[PDB]
Amino acid sequence: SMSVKKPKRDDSKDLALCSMILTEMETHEDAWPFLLPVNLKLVPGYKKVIKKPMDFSTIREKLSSGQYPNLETFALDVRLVFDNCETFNEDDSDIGRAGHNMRKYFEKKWTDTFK
Repeated sequence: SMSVKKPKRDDSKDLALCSMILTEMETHEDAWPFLLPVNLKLVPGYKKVIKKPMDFSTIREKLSSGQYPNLETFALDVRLVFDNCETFNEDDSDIGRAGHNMRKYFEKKWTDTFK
Protein backbone atom coordinates (compact mmCIF):
# COMPACT_ATOMS: atom_id res chain seq x y z
CA SER A 1 0.00 0.00 0.00
CA MET A 2 1.12 3.68 0.27
CA SER A 3 4.77 3.82 1.48
CA VAL A 4 4.72 -0.03 2.11
CA LYS A 5 6.47 -2.12 -0.54
CA LYS A 6 7.56 -5.77 -0.90
CA PRO A 7 11.31 -6.18 -1.64
CA LYS A 8 12.33 -5.24 -5.29
CA ARG A 9 12.64 -8.41 -7.59
CA ASP A 10 15.44 -7.69 -10.16
CA ASP A 11 13.72 -7.25 -13.56
CA SER A 12 16.69 -5.63 -15.44
CA LYS A 13 17.49 -8.79 -17.45
CA ASP A 14 13.85 -9.71 -18.31
CA LEU A 15 14.00 -8.16 -21.87
CA ALA A 16 17.13 -10.10 -22.77
CA LEU A 17 15.94 -13.33 -21.31
CA CYS A 18 12.43 -13.15 -23.07
CA SER A 19 14.38 -12.48 -26.36
CA MET A 20 16.44 -15.68 -25.75
CA ILE A 21 13.34 -17.73 -25.09
CA LEU A 22 11.66 -16.37 -28.25
CA THR A 23 14.81 -17.27 -30.31
CA GLU A 24 14.60 -20.84 -29.02
CA MET A 25 10.85 -21.02 -29.99
CA GLU A 26 11.67 -19.49 -33.47
CA THR A 27 14.29 -22.20 -34.18
CA HIS A 28 12.29 -25.26 -32.97
CA GLU A 29 11.42 -27.60 -35.85
CA ASP A 30 7.69 -27.51 -34.98
CA ALA A 31 7.53 -23.63 -35.05
CA TRP A 32 6.47 -23.50 -38.77
CA PRO A 33 2.69 -22.99 -38.18
CA PHE A 34 3.46 -20.01 -35.87
CA LEU A 35 6.29 -18.03 -37.55
CA LEU A 36 4.03 -15.60 -39.51
CA PRO A 37 0.49 -14.23 -39.20
CA VAL A 38 -2.25 -16.51 -40.59
CA ASN A 39 -3.31 -15.13 -44.02
CA LEU A 40 -6.83 -13.83 -43.36
CA LYS A 41 -7.60 -13.58 -47.10
CA LEU A 42 -6.66 -17.21 -47.73
CA VAL A 43 -7.90 -19.15 -44.67
CA PRO A 44 -11.67 -19.38 -44.47
CA GLY A 45 -13.20 -18.90 -41.05
CA TYR A 46 -10.03 -17.50 -39.38
CA LYS A 47 -10.94 -13.86 -39.33
CA LYS A 48 -14.39 -14.35 -37.75
CA VAL A 49 -13.54 -17.09 -35.35
CA ILE A 50 -10.12 -15.94 -33.90
CA LYS A 51 -10.72 -12.63 -32.31
CA LYS A 52 -7.07 -11.91 -31.42
CA PRO A 53 -4.56 -13.40 -33.94
CA MET A 54 -0.98 -13.73 -32.67
CA ASP A 55 2.27 -15.24 -34.09
CA PHE A 56 6.04 -15.31 -33.28
CA SER A 57 6.97 -12.55 -35.79
CA THR A 58 4.37 -10.17 -34.25
CA ILE A 59 5.69 -10.97 -30.76
CA ARG A 60 9.28 -10.34 -31.97
CA GLU A 61 8.31 -6.91 -33.35
CA LYS A 62 6.38 -5.96 -30.13
CA LEU A 63 9.39 -7.09 -28.00
CA SER A 64 11.89 -5.11 -30.08
CA SER A 65 9.81 -1.83 -29.92
CA GLY A 66 9.00 -1.69 -26.14
CA GLN A 67 5.43 -2.74 -26.47
CA TYR A 68 5.56 -5.29 -23.54
CA PRO A 69 5.34 -3.45 -20.20
CA ASN A 70 6.49 -6.52 -18.23
CA LEU A 71 7.37 -10.23 -18.60
CA GLU A 72 3.71 -11.36 -17.88
CA THR A 73 2.28 -9.47 -20.88
CA PHE A 74 4.98 -11.28 -23.03
CA ALA A 75 3.85 -14.75 -21.70
CA LEU A 76 0.15 -13.88 -22.35
CA ASP A 77 0.90 -13.30 -26.12
CA VAL A 78 2.98 -16.53 -26.38
CA ARG A 79 0.07 -18.51 -24.75
CA LEU A 80 -2.42 -16.75 -27.10
CA VAL A 81 -0.60 -18.30 -30.05
CA PHE A 82 -1.27 -21.81 -28.62
CA ASP A 83 -4.81 -21.11 -27.46
CA ASN A 84 -5.69 -19.88 -30.95
CA CYS A 85 -4.13 -23.01 -32.46
CA GLU A 86 -6.26 -25.33 -30.19
CA THR A 87 -9.42 -23.29 -31.08
CA PHE A 88 -8.98 -23.81 -34.84
CA ASN A 89 -7.12 -27.14 -35.25
CA GLU A 90 -8.00 -30.74 -34.33
CA ASP A 91 -5.63 -32.35 -31.67
CA ASP A 92 -4.99 -35.18 -34.20
CA SER A 93 -3.47 -33.02 -37.02
CA ASP A 94 0.08 -32.00 -37.70
CA ILE A 95 -0.66 -28.35 -36.68
CA GLY A 96 -2.68 -29.46 -33.59
CA ARG A 97 0.25 -31.62 -32.40
CA ALA A 98 2.77 -28.86 -33.19
CA GLY A 99 0.85 -26.51 -30.89
CA HIS A 100 0.81 -28.88 -27.98
CA ASN A 101 4.55 -29.61 -28.37
CA MET A 102 5.48 -25.89 -28.54
CA ARG A 103 3.33 -24.98 -25.51
CA LYS A 104 5.12 -27.72 -23.51
CA TYR A 105 8.52 -26.47 -24.66
CA PHE A 106 7.66 -22.84 -23.79
CA GLU A 107 6.28 -23.61 -20.30
CA LYS A 108 9.45 -25.47 -19.27
CA LYS A 109 11.78 -22.69 -20.48
CA TRP A 110 9.54 -20.18 -18.66
CA THR A 111 9.70 -22.03 -15.28
CA ASP A 112 13.44 -22.78 -15.59
CA THR A 113 14.31 -19.16 -16.43
CA PHE A 114 12.02 -17.23 -14.01
CA LYS A 115 10.41 -19.59 -11.31
